[PDB]
Amino acid sequence: RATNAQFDSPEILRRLDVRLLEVSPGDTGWDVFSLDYHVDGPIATVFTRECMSHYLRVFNF
Amino acid sequence: AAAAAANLNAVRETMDVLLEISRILNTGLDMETLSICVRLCEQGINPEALSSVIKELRKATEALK
Amino acid sequence: PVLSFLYRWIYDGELEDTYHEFFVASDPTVKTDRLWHDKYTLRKSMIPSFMTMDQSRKVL
Amino acid sequence: AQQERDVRELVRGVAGLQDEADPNFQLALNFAWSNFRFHRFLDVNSHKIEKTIEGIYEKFVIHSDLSKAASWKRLTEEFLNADAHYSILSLLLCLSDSPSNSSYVETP
Repeated sequence: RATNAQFDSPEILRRLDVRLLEVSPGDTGWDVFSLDYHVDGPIATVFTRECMSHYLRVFNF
Repeated sequence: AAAAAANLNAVRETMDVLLEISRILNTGLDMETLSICVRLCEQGINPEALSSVIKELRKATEALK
Repeated sequence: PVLSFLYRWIYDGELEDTYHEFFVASDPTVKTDRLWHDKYTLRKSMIPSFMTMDQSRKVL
Repeated sequence: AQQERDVRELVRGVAGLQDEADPNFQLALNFAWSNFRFHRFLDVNSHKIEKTIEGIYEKFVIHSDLSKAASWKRLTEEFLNADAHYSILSLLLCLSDSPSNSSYVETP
């Protein structure tokens, strides 16, 4: 709401949300952070879950 | 016995599989320690009770090092 | 009969034969979202001679 | 019988005390038995453990060590032939993470 990110339709803004990974006993926030785009429409047919790992890896880098 | 030897061979196989599993789960144990743990949960004991012990005992040997 | 099955596959878009006479092999499962990729499979024995492989893929 | 022997050996080895007349050994042994005779513990559910093994395998493929991930799934699949399995497994899980190796001396 503070920055320029808000300017888009509420559905795709809702579909972006934070996400955790497998936690460690020796945990920190820099160990575990991710963004999750939610696919619940028919659009899962065009984007599969193995390509989501790629976005995660590039975002991690 | 002969089948008891091949059984013992398979127990060496299982403790090596568990050694791979320990080394990429990157624990403080060596082979002989996890053998003792295998004895402990072969007779039936809590892993959540053993883990707190191993976790303070490894911290109670850096306390007087 | 063949051509009526063909127009059962263009103006209906659904395979309904209880016998194997058509070049499409419909699956009983109707999946969740992997439906589109996998439910329809080319039967390569009920390809007739007046229809090449290209035509069958295209109409499928 | 042999449980008490195993407890004494584990505390002697891991705590690195090779004297049984050390009072620190005795206090740690009393600590250990008081911990064992106490129970507040969530008795483990095997289904959660299976999901955890899957999640570790997923974290392996996310961080792109495919040989480690595939060997890990293959080893766990071979291991679960024929309860004691899950006990041992969850112990190994609980004891440490936050780092990962890459499996030297592997051709089988």
